[PDB]
Amino acid sequence: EKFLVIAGPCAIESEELLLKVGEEIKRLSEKFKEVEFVFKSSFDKANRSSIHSFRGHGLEYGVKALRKVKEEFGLKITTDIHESWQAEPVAEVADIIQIPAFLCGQTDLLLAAAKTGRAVNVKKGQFLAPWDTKNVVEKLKFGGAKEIYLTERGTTFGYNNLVVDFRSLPIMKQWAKVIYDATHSVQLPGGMREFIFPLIRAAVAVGCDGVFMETHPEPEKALSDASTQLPLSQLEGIIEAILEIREVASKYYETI
Amino acid sequence: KFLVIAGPCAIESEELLLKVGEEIKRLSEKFKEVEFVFKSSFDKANRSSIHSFRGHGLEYGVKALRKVKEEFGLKITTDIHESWQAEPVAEVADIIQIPAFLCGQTDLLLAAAKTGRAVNVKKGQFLAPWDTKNVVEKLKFGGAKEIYLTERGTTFGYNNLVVDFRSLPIMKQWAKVIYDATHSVQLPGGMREFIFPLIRAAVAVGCDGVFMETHPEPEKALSDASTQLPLSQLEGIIEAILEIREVASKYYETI
Amino acid sequence: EKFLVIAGPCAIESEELLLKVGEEIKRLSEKFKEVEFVFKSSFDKANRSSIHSFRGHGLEYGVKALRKVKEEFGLKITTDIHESWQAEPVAEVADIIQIPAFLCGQTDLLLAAAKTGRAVNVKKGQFLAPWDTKNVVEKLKFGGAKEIYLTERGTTFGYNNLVVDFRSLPIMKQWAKVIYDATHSVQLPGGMREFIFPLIRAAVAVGCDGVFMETHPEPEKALSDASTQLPLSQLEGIIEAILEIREVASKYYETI
Amino acid sequence: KFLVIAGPCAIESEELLLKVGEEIKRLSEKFKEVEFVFKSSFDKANRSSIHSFRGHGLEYGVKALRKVKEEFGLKITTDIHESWQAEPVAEVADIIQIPAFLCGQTDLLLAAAKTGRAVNVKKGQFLAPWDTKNVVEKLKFGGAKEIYLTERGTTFGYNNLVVDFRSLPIMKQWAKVIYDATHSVQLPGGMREFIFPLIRAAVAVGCDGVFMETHPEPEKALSDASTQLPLSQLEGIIEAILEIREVASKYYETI
Repeated sequence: EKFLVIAGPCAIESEELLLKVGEEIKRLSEKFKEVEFVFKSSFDKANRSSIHSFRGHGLEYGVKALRKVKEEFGLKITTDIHESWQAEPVAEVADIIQIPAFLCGQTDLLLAAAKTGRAVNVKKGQFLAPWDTKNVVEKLKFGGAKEIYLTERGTTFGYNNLVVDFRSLPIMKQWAKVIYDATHSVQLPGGMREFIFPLIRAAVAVGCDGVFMETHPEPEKALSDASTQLPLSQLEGIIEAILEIREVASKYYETI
Repeated sequence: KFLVIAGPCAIESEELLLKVGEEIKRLSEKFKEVEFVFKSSFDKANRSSIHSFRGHGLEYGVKALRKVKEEFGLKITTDIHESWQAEPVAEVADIIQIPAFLCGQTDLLLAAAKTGRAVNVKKGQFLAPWDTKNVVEKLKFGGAKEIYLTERGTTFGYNNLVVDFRSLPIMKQWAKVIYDATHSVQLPGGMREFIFPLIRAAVAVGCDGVFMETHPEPEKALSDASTQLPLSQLEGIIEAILEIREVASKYYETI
Repeated sequence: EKFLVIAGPCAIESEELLLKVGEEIKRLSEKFKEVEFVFKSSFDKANRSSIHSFRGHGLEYGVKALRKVKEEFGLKITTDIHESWQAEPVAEVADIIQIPAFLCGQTDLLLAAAKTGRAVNVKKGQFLAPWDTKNVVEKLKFGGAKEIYLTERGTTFGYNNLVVDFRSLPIMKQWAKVIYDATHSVQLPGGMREFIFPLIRAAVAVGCDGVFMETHPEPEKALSDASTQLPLSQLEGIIEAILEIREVASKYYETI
Repeated sequence: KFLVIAGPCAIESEELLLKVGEEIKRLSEKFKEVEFVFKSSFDKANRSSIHSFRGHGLEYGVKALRKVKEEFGLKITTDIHESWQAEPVAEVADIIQIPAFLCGQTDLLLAAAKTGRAVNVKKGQFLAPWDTKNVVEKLKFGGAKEIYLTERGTTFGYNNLVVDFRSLPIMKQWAKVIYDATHSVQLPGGMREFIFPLIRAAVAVGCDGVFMETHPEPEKALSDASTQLPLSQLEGIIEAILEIREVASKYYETI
């Protein structure tokens, strides 16, 4: 089946940053035809640690910049919502509505995304056991969602640390397509780039339906997640590597 | 003075709220040195199941809480789930409660601070104690003056919460600290037998108040049935914590 | 019932250090008559992180120094063993044989301590659930132990950190007397003295049969656990405080 | 070359050891680029229950392992539990295994290094990856030259272990790394369904070898019955990890 690669700059810093990354993603979608690419960027970072950190340029501006990417590159789009009222306006450009990890249990937000008719990708909360994502999918189906994904992005392990329990991949696969978030899983809440690639190799060896990766032309200059965003020039190499590992491991993927 | 936040988990009906309100009123008259605050949720926004009880709406909820405040002269507190709810709730709530999962949502925090009311934030199960400093700053930026941080357990493996009591003195550096005796023992996705022992530890360590959900018949509760404390047991537990606090307070470390 | 206070310098740095601390403990046992004091110090630190750290002066020397304390002060003694063969020689002076946290599951070491006829205090492993200490007590009883204690000393919480889950006190009380280790519970594996006293207050409010505390004339000069050993001059204050908190909380201790 | 450590959890009888030995021998002839090491414990030193199976003794154990090495020409490895056992075990064991709970016992480590044999240390469930640096130094001080560190899960709440694969590249800085596919999925105080998937992750990430307990009829095993892999499945799993490793090795980060 077609492997999903969700990629893009963490935050919509400007419409220009988006087209730059979008252009590279467009080029890669032309080379890796067996992959379905989806462009990602948040119009708002609603839970920065500090009140003084970069949040974004607002929903209107964000949706508009995202639409320019879809327009100019024919790329599918995904962005995250933070309150119920945002679902409708965001569904106009987003092919996949993303539900933030901390909000993965908010019934209204889930129901709001589901009735738009768009696909829904839920980031698994850092506090959530894999088996408890079952009711999250149930709520979405109840609300009308026909295409659902669950994203593994790490679990709380002591203070300011996250661990990836790969047993979660086959468990969540029982009720939804599973995505591995290579970026947020190595971040230290309140991260280490050196572990992005090895953990991503683990994900595809185990088996998943896609990977999620934040990438930026110059990570050290990003306004959010500068430590874990992948340099844009490395994207191609990472993708080719996971497709190769996926191919050789695939005959061994267990059936749910 | 020492804070005691209590009431039924969910606003199952204003009838229930008045019955519980009556007892809290009685205790408030008996324990004059304690500030009692009546709590109850107009909406359970993240029940595990889509088929579970959520409530009767914000409007019906704000009305029931208004009845309790009017009928008994008790202060009020309830939790909000999206920014637009702050203002209408502020009409009745003396203290606006920020849910544990939403303790990092900047807009929700700012909306609560803007109402001018007091704000009590439930520490996320994913949050380190020292990281609540930033939460408090968001509220200050937003204009809040009376800020509380509530300890309610930390993710410990799957389906389990542990209470790291080191958090009490750590958070006290920037806000008044409340200990949630109800939710700290519940198993996510709890054992009532541990509620009282951990409450004792909380006052022995030192905190500015205690939060406890109580119900006339916990067994019949539409939410947190396993952990809500039977109304009849509330008095003895309050007397016990005041006595322990009276003796232990002599050793509370300076802020 | 009589409350137990196990105290002493972490390691037997010299026979002189022992008599100095022992003298203070003797004085306190005369004031706090409702308390049963037990003198503690290890003749060997068998698991220091570094091969270059202080281990001790050997078993013979250690037992000899401990015996001098019992002799000179009429104090009960406790020290920990690390291999089965040490049980017999150590039982000659030790009233309570301590089993190290990492070895709490070693059947032979438990059996070796049990057949000496002495009391046995097992430190609960950092990896052990409270309910699983039941079989630890079963093994000891099987081996002949009539007086058993289980010591709470923290649980692994992420990396280099320990948390105290006070629910363990009433759980372990179902099958043994429970001791709270005020020292090792705040240490950071591979600690914070500022949390020793507050957590100890929590322990007695919850309810336990005793407390364990490492103390030294000058902590900053100790050869082991210099960060968490309690200054000897503070011992009296801590003890008086926990006895007061214990008294006021006692009527509320639940029955097992 | 790639290391594959395998055999029955406990030495239930030398008969069992020879039956498993025969298959490992066969696989060793089939996978020439793989160094196979036969493992089995002469004593289960920390069974939860006093009434469980421990074994038939060190002497009977060392003898059975000697038979396997003689009869099949396979290298040997078994674990020690107290210092005095190192020397007698070293007679037969090419690699001395240090138990997870005992990875910090200095005397046990030194006794193992002194025998001149290779030493494989199971990383304690309580140990951080970076803290194995000191373990390796103790062994070097003691004169060991061939040192291995085995990843076998980390305490995650109660009765659960999680595998933090970041540990593989971290430990590789000071020793050869082995991944224990059997114990990493067992629930302390496990699910076989996760053994193969995690093994795949281990080779995709990069390690110097894999450790796997296998038994002719896991169901009838006197130890780790829930997690020992049926002998018949061993071949397919080895072929699978060699294939994955062949492709993935191109991306292994430099030490």
